[PDB]
Amino acid sequence: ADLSLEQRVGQLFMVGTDAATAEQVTLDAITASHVGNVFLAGRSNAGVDATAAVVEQLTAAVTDEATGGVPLLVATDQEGGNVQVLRGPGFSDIPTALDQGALDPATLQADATTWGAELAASGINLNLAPVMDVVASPEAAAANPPIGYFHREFGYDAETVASHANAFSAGMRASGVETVIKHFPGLGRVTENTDTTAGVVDDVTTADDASVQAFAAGIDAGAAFVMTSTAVYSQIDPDAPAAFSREIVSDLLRGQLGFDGVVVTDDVSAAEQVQAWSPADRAILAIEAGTDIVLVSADPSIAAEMVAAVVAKAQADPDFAAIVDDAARRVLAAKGVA
Repeated sequence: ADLSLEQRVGQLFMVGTDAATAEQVTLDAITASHVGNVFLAGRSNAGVDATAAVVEQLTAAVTDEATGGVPLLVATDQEGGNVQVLRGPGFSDIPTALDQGALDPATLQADATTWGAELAASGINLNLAPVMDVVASPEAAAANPPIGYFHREFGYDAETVASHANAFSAGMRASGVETVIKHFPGLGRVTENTDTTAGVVDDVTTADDASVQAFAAGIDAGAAFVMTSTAVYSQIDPDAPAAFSREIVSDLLRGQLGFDGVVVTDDVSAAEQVQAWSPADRAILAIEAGTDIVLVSADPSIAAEMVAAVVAKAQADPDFAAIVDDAARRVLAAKGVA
């Protein structure tokens, strides 16, 4: 499969649709903008069959003209507990990751195999989970708005987090669903939420942090996708949101930690932390940092103009074009495509 420039850029985006409807904006993003991946957003109670029917409409938009026949990555947020997009008939009520952390990894892996089978039956093949963020301690947990507050952490040290998230990943893969470990280099220690607040700075997480050790164990155990944080990490790179940091994404994650797979941004569409940048610059900066998939979930209406901006810069700028081409190659390889 030899994709056009437009189609290769299209592979570097993941555009949201509401979990209960194949939204026209998403369908257009695939057909007119060649977007190659989708994400089911919100909280749906419709159940497995209704979700499969949504996904079927989305995958029906893959054509040779749309994506060169390349199939969609179809993702959702199925962590469990406070973050379970897909619920209802045929779906388990998945416990919080914190509860999952109290299970023998063997038991968690078995339960995650079940959870994965439900995802796969509804047409999902990528889970944006497990969370491998490490929260400092159970007493500090409530003070951490994205992870701790919501019980999305598996535990409070690298070993516990590693053994449970890797168990979760293993069961997920055993049912045909790849995982995305998140959020590198670790979101368990910020005191504000990047969704709703800007200028979020983590002042304690270093490259030696337990969370970075957790991610390493995720990568060593075979992780194929990693999602990056948009927080600013004072002790690693204070000059940019992590997702836009060449140093964090390429030198630390790909270089030091040796990750060869696909790097996914946290949602950059509506998260307050990155609204200071135009949608076009969010995409461009992510990609230049070493990102392979720009997540545009909450507000899919801006996907079209981001795609166009990334195409136009590839046409004008040979260094960025070469970066784009490497990214598309990781994405096609994760999809098993030549």
